[PDB]
Amino acid sequence: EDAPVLSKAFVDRVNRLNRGIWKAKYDGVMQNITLREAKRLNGVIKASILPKRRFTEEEARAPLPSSFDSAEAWPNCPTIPQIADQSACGSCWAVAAASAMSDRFCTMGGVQDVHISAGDLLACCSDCGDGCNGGDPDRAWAYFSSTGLVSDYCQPYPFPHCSHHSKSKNGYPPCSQFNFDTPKCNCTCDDPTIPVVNYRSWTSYALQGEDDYMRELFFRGPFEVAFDVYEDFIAYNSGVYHHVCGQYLGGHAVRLVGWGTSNGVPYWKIANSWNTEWGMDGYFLIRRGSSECGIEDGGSAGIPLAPN
Ligand SMILES: *[C@@H]1O[C@H](CO)[C@@H](O[C@@H]2O[C@H](CO)[C@@H](O[C@@H]3O[C@H](CO)[C@@H](O)[C@H](O)[C@@H]3O)[C@H](O)[C@H]2NC(C)=O)[C@H](O)[C@H]1NC(C)=O
Ligand SMILES: *[C@@H]1O[C@H](CO)[C@@H](O[C@@H]2O[C@H](CO)[C@@H](O)[C@H](O)[C@H]2NC(C)=O)[C@H](O)[C@H]1NC(C)=O
Repeated sequence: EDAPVLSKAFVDRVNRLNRGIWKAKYDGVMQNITLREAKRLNGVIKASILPKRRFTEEEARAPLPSSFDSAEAWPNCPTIPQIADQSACGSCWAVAAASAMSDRFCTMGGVQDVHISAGDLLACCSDCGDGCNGGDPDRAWAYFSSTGLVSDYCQPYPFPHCSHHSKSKNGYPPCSQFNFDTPKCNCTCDDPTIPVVNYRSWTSYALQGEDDYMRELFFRGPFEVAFDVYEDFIAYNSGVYHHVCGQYLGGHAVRLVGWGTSNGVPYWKIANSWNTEWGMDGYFLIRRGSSECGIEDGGSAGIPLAPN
């Protein structure tokens, strides 16, 4: 449990079972992560309480391109290419939700650059689950509708950037010296001289399957998906992931941003929440079409309401 997840032996058998479609790395940023540390990162816990997306006749007939990138589609939205760090907490369900909400304020909500507070969601939605011990993406978006959230400016994410590297390029403190509990729920801003601006959605819905994902992304931008994390994913470095090896570590929520083809392999482009040192500058590609690790089973999304 305090034993390391990864080994040269493990990674070498992954690089041979995956046939070179993707690349795993032993001596990368997660070389020393413990089973306990890797499990904590995967905080999705709990058919759907949200109605299924209904596309209009016009949405349904759009001929979707062979490849798509949200940052390229909305180049005046600076939150889309930013990468989150959940830190040493099982908060992915809240961090992925808040990231896509920020993005959607720019693609739909008439607001170029607001960061919705992951920390507010994590601490104040007890409906959603148990904070840093995990929660439900679906209920995160229902809370954004029913109650609303404050910005990052009002309540900064309480947990600092940390590295699994013992000597980090960005100089962050090691994640090994940290084990955080659910923060206190606050009504006003951390700095009491900053006034509270409340942000709310008017509707929340669910996406299921490949067509739902591409069509929703194309019209309205990034949203929250979840998948099963296996030990081999922790060592991911490049290319299009598919599970070949290792035990289940839990469910993990991420932000979907695009799709494409790499040498005949169809993929999703995804923003993880483990900072820019991990994977492809914080992104990974995963196989598209076969619900790889269940990634196509359930997305969560909503439409933000323009302020004043
Ligand atoms: C809601 O309000 C409280 C503040 O009343 C926030 O909790 C506080 O979070 C800070 C981190 O910004 C904690 O400070 C840290 O303390 C540890 C040692 O205890 C130390 O390693 C660091 O140097 C750091 O200063 C603070 O202890 C904690 N206080 C209490 C009373 O809980 C909370 O994070 C806010 N909620 C949200 C969603 O932001
Ligand atoms: C994982 O931990 C090991 C040590 O426990 C790291 O390897 C050492 O790195 C230190 C500097 O931090 C150097 O003194 C040595 O070159 C290494 N020693 C041994 C025994 O290998 C390793 O780099 C850590 N990995 C990461 C990516 O942080």
